[PDB]
Amino acid sequence: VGVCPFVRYVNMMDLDGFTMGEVEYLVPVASKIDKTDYDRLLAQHYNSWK
Amino acid sequence: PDRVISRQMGPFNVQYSQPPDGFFYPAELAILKRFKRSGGLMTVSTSRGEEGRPWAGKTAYIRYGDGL
Repeated sequence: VGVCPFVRYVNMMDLDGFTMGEVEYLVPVASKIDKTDYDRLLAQHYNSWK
Repeated sequence: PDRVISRQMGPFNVQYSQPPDGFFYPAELAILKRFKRSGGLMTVSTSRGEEGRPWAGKTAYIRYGDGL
């Protein structure tokens, strides 16, 4: 081929080299939503009836 | 020692006050407890049994760059 035959598809262009993906960038928010849903599930599983 | 309220031997009688619950009257208990801080208020920390992993999410982190 003449060079390494691999071409890289970069998600975000950055001068610092940080190849950032949409998943690891938003982990805390998704985990926060999951924790809120878990709290609601616990509330309706343990404290939902008189 | 036996915490009597009254005694009467012949013509001699004596009536005592109500003995303390333990060894100290409430005033003496208050004096003893003066070394407690925050006016005697105490707090117990609670938990839900969840350990807690603040490092989660940062585990899958690859360093790209010079490295400082």
